[PDB]
Formats: sequence, structure tokens, C-alpha cells
Amino acid sequence: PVVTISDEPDILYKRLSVLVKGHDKAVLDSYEYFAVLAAKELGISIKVHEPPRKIERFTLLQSVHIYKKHRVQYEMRTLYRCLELEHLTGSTADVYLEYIQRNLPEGVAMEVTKTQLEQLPE
Amino acid sequence: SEYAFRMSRLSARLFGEVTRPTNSKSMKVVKLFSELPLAKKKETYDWYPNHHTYAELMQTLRFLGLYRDEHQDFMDEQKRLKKLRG
Amino acid sequence: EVVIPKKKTWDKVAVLQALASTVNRDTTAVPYVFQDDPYLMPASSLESRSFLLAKKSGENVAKFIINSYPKYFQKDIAEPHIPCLMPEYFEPQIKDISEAALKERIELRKVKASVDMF
Amino acid sequence: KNRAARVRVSKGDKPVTYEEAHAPHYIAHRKGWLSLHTGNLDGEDHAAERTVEDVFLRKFMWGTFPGCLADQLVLKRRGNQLEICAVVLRQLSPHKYYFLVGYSETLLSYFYKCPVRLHLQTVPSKVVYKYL
Amino acid sequence: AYQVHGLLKTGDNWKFIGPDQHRNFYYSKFFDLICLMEQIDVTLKWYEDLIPSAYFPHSQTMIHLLQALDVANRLEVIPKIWKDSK
Amino acid sequence: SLWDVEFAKQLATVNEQPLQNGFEELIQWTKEGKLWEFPINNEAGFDDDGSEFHEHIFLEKHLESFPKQGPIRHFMELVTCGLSKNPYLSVKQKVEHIEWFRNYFNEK
Amino acid sequence: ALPPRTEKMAVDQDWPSVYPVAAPFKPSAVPLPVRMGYPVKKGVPMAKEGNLELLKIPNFLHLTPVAIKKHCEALKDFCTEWPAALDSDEKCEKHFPIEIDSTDYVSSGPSVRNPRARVVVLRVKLSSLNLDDHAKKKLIKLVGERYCKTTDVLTIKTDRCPLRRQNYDYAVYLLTVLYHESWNTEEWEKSK
Amino acid sequence: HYVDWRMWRDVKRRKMAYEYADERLRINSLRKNTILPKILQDVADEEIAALPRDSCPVRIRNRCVMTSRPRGVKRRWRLSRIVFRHLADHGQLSGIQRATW
Ligand SMILES: [Mg+2]
Repeated sequence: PVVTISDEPDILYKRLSVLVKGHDKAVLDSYEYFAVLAAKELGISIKVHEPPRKIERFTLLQSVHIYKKHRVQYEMRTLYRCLELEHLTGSTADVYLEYIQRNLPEGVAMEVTKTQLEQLPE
Repeated sequence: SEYAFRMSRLSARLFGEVTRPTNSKSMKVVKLFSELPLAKKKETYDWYPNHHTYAELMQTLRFLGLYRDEHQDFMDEQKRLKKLRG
Repeated sequence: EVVIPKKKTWDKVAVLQALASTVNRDTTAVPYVFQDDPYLMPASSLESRSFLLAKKSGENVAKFIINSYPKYFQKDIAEPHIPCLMPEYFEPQIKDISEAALKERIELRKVKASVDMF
Repeated sequence: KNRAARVRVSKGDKPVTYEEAHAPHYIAHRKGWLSLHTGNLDGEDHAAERTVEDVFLRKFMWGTFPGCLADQLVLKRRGNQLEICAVVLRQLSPHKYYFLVGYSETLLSYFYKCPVRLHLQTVPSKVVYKYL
Repeated sequence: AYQVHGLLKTGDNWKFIGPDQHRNFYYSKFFDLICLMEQIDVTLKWYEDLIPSAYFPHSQTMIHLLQALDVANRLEVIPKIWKDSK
Repeated sequence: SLWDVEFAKQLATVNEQPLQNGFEELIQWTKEGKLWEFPINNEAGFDDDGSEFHEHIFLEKHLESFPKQGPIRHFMELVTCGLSKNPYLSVKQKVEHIEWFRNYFNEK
Repeated sequence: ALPPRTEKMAVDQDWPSVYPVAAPFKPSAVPLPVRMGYPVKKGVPMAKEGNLELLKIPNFLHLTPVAIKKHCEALKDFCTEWPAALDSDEKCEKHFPIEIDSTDYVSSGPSVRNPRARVVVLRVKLSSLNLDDHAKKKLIKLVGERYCKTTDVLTIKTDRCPLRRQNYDYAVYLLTVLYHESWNTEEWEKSK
Repeated sequence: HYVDWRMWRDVKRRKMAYEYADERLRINSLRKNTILPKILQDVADEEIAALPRDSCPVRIRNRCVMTSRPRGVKRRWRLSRIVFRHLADHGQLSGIQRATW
């Protein structure tokens, strides 16, 4: 349990919101449970949101040589789940964020995280 | 007016775009140097897998016997049965 | 008044060391080096040693192939550069008779080559 | 007629696995995907080279575990941890198995430059979902 | 024996087992002694805690694993340890 | 020298023990560097000699002032703003771009 | 083969210990006869010992609620607390004025170069500036496309230098020299 | 060891466009700018038209990363229609469904 309390005052992270893009809603909401209970026993305030799915549909030909009238159509289901953390500490950041980041799913997982750190003007 | 023109000049000097009034046919210069050319992009020059490390390592590993490719087995065998007669 | 606290600084391993402290050893499982398939579990100590030395064989066997052909693995893709993953060069690159070539052959531990060129 | 990934009906003696049996219209309605890489989502760059490496892995492991891969592989890709989970049969010797595991374990690490891990899963006989 | 098994369990001192042959000798002797003077319930508890997770029993131990059961007259455990040995 | 580094090697051998867990696989993988640094900063390594914001976009220190009222100096404003709005090139390739034009502009 | 560890395993045996890390299924390890796959007409969903469908499922076996709770006993070491900066947004605005957007885009595979991860945008309030009278007019006319009127927020964006920290430097430098040029009275302010 | 000669012909095109990109870039801007004299460009013209005709980014044909087919390529995966159909229909390309809207 090496801790190493070092020197300078905190970076004061406001609204570290994680936008989770995926191909599978069942992985996304299992992830929601894993992060919601982790934030519950972490003490950090979490909220849930569902940024709406985008389908990238596109058309190709079906036959190799001719018959342009007979076509195939393929689609991508991109779904988003927003997990916005508000009022969290800089030390609180690279331990929760880190736990989740390492314990990310596979190809159905992105973790786009925006950070609004506060500060004083100069 | 003149104040709007030179206020845009002050803002340009501040933020870092071109200061004096220029036209679009020359502003294409700063847009150029601001982006990469068609050939310098990562995807453009890395379009094809070089195919040599790939296929030649397959050659060497098959000749070391750690890789069995059924396709080369076919051509090996067919070329033998063709060299028997051709 | 803001009690703005100082950030305690961690290394890159301490979280995962605390995670091992979370997962104490499984009293019912074989060591993680072996696979979990019931056909591939070693049954005896001799069989386990045989499997481990076969795995170590496969390791210096890939090292031999990769060091014999470094040209097929020169393309780095990971950022940052991982010099423990780039191939090792064992052939002396300095062919002229020089003390730099002596240092190169000593570093490559080529005893006979170092003696001959000395 | 559509002939894409449809094993046609023989005479009722053709062993076939869940994967081969399902046709492309069941591609995530009943089957799912055999390779889990993130590049085909909305915003990402490198999906093309992920697929170029994907077909490579399928054919390398096909030619390197010669005639023992029961059904096709699961090339998942989380972090820099590429994984080649397998369903390999129970015919070759375990020392040979551990050897080709190690050989691959290190060779794809030095080809793709990241952690590559093979978690074999030995099976007695090639499975049959239905006889077509 | 329990004292230095405790010294082993202090922190990372388990690392100072080192190689597999030393590990097998260490745990073989520990289990011999557990069978020779411990009570049969804690011997079977150490059996399930150590085998096969810590080490693979050597041929001799098998015989000894039994002598303790014969002394304790717990011959009902014979089929399961036989199955484990097989 | 070779004796102290060889003592380091042998100390590593006498403290090399089996991995015994999937977490310790990641321990060794970070320890070597094949595993990524987590959490990631999308800019690990990638220092650019401490460019720090004034070499990249204020090219006046490399401008090498000619008479400023000339069309050439206008060009240098235009090309300077282009290299300022370049984020893909670093300061060193910006200054070799400048010297290309400097060399050639003189060449004429 | 071998009789599996599944029926060797009993109840009250620690599952965080059984699965430490994220790993694909391994049904021999798994003590659950979980069945997957559209069944046959007069049959059941396919068994557990050989399925590829049970392999291709992400597999959140490694992280069970109790594993979360015990995981963070240790993960609790590494956190301070926030001050009484209050949930009140006006209170944290008074206490710490500016706001900055500085994000990462984590991918998955060989590299971590996503260039668009250098986007840095800065939002500041003039009611938190407090030292702006007629010098405000200056700031507005200077920043043309920013300052939406309904909320009094200035948003300056930098994506001009490759690194995120010097982008943060460009936000703060442009803020302070915009501030100093706004408080710089110039000779043509009267002939408006 | 390239799928065909035409693919190998572009791999050559790609290479020497990528190496010969800076020189062309410099003289070309100099072309479409309005600052230098009408005659001060005629010279730069020579350099460009004289810079070799296998690096001009007008000859780059985004062909197939697996099987040289010029027309019928989808850029996002660098694959032709029928090869992308084969992989997405065998189910080794994640996320690609069959469009049923
Ligand atoms: Mg039809």
C-alpha cells in the first residue's frame, strides 16, 4: 500500500463525463451496473444518460459481374451510454477512471471522457 | 467600416492568422501549409500492407516447417504432376 | 476556506499490487502458468516440468527465428518504442579494424572474434 | 439464389457447427461476430489495418496449428491485449500444443508489437449442431 | 514447521521458495510432517489447501497420506484420495 | 562495469519466480513496457523537445527579417501563419520549411 | 482428460479468487452449466463445454458485485475528498472561475495516437472577471464569433499545437493577452 | 510477392509520392498565390512539371488492400465489394449487420 502524498494542491476535476460508444446495449448497461456500483462504494457522484444510437447503413452490389438492381445493404449499430461524474477529486480520478479503463470491454467499448478542471485565473 | 477592418486586423494580429488584407487566392497558401499534402498522410502512404515481410516470412516459416499452407501444397504437388509430362 | 488537498502520487503497479491483495491465491486452482483445460492440466510434477520446459523451448525458438530474420520485424507499430520487443542484433556491424569494433564484439560477447581482431 | 455463407443441404449426413450452419442474415440476430475489434464503430481511424491483420491471424493460426483448430477463432481486441481464444481438438501431444502456443505467443507479439495471448480450449471431437 | 510456514506467509517471502523442485521438496516435507503428527481433520484441510494448488504429491507421500488415515481410523476417506491419486 | 551488471543479472535470476497469477502477468508486462500506461494520456512519450507553445506558432525568432514592406515578407507572413496552424508538423520541420524558401528565395 | 474443477468446486469458495482478470469464458473453470444458441426444432440450446457463442460474449465473470466491493477496499486507499466548495454551481464559480476542456479519446489496439485528443477549449465568465467596465466592449468587439448573449460565457478553442499541455498554455496566454489588450486603451477608441 | 503488377505499380506510386511530397508542396503553393511576379513563377513551373510523373497525387488509385480491384472499393476498410461481402457475411467484421430498416 504505497501512497506517497507529495506536494501541490488538487487539480479539482468538474464533470468527468464518460461517453461509452458500443455495438451492444447489453454490454453497455452491464458496464453501467459495474460503474454505478463502483461509484456508489467509491463515494463519487454518478448519473446516467443514453445518447441515441446512430446507424451507418450503406449499399453494395450482390452479384460479381452484373445485376445492379440486386443489391445488399449493410449497417452499423453505434449506441451510446453517458455516465457523467460530477464533483470529483483529482486523486479520485486516476483510480476510478483507471479501474474502469483497464476493465474495459473489447471491440464493443469506447470510453470517451471529457474533463472540466476548474482553476484560478492568471 | 475602417474601424471594423482594423478591428479585424487587431484580432488577426492577436490570434495568429494573416494580418494584412489578402484575398482567397493567396489565403490558399496558409490553408496549404496548415494541412498536410495529399501524399504525406499516414493512411495515404500506408495504403497497402507491404506484402513482402508478410509473404516472405510465410515463405521462410513454411521452409522451416512451422507453417503448412494447403495452397502451396497444391501448387507443389500439381507442378510435380505437371513436370511429369509437360 | 478551501481545503484543497495535495495529490498523492502513485506508480504504475501499486493499484495492481493492491489488486493481488484483493485476489489472494486460489486453493482449488493450478498455477496460472498452466491452462485451465482438463486435458492440458499437468497431472504430475514431472509432467508440469516437461510442459514448462516445452514452453521455454517455444520461447528461445521464437527468439532464434526472429533474431535470425530481423528484417521481417523492424516495423514498429506500438507507441512508445519497446526495445525489449525489438529484435536483438548479434552480428558485428563494424568491419573495419577499430577499438569501436572491439567494444562491439565484447558487448556481443563474441570471445573468438574479439581475440582474433585484437 | 443467395449463396454467401449457406452450407447447402446434402443428404442428411454432413456434420456442421453452429457458426457454419447460420447464414449471413443471422449475423448478429443469432450468430454474433468472431472478431471483436473496435474500429468499426462511429469514430475511429485504424479499422482497415485491424482487418488486414485479422485475416492474417486467421490464416497464420490455421496453418500453424495444422488440422487441429475445430472451429474458427475469436480474435478479440481489448486495450493492446489481442487475444486468440481457440477451440482446438484433442489429438496432438500436449508438449506440441504448448510449443505452438509459445511460438505464436511470441511471434505475433513481435509482428504486431503488443501483448498477444492464446487461451486454447481443448475439445474431444469437432462439434455438430445439426446434420445437413 | 508452522512457524516458518508463517515466516513464508509474511509479505512476499513466498518468493523465497524459488524453483519448482525446491517447492516440491518444501511442500512434500511439510505435508509429510502434517500427516505424521497432526490431527486428521486439519491434515485433510491442509491437503485440500495445498494439493494440487501448491505442489504435486510425490509417490512416497501417497503411502504416508494413508498411514495417518489408518491411525485415525478414518478409512471412509480412502476412495476420494484414491481418485485424486489416479 | 561487467561485474556489477552481471551481479544485477544474477540477482534477477535468483529473484525470478513463476508468474502464478493474471495480475502478475500485467505486472511484468508494465515492468517491461509491452502493456500500456493506465490510465492513458493519448500523448505518452511524444515530447517534441519541450516545444512549449512559442516555437510552434510564433516563427518571428526564425523569420530573419528582410525589409518588411516587400511581397517576399508578405509571403513569409502567409507561410508563417500556415506553419502556425500546422499541428502535425513540429517546429524543426517548420524551420526547415522556412530555410527551404530562404535558400531558394536567395538562389533567385 | 480429467474430471473438471467445476464439480471439484464447492459453495462458499471465493469467485474473485477463481477469476482474477478479464479472460474469455473457459467453461471448465466456470461452475455454471450456461447454455447458448438458437436451439434445434426438437432440442435444447447448445451445451457449455464447447460453445463459440459463449466464448464471443465479452464475459463479465471477473467482476461480480462482491468483487467490486472487495476490489475497492484496496482501491479506497487512493482518494482524498473535495472541500466544501458546495454543490452550488455559483459557489464553485465564485471559488474557481474558469473552466477548461481537455479530453482523451481512448481506442484499443497497437497505438495511442488520436490527434483530435489535443482539443482544448476554455470557458470563462465576465461576471467572474469583475475588472471590466468599458474595457468589456473591447473584449466583445475583439472576439467576434464568441459570446452568445443569453449566457455570459467566452469560449476560446485551441487545436493549433500538437500537445495538450501547451494547448492549455495557449488558452491561458490568449486569455491574459486578450485581457491586457482590452485594458490597453488605444488611440482610435473615440472616433468610433 | 504483390497480388498483381498493378498493385505493385501503386505501391511504387505511393512510396515515391510520399518521399517526393515536400518539394512539390513548396513550389506548388508558390503557383497558386498572388504575390510574386507573373514571370517569377514560370521558373517554378518547370520544377513542378519536371518533378517526376509518379508522385503527382493525381495518379493515386485507392485500390484493394487484399485483391487489386480499382472500381468498387469502400474506403473505411480498404476492401472491394465482394471481399467485404465475404468477410461481413462470414462474420469476422464486427458491427456489420444486414440492413433491415
Ligand atoms: Mg435475390
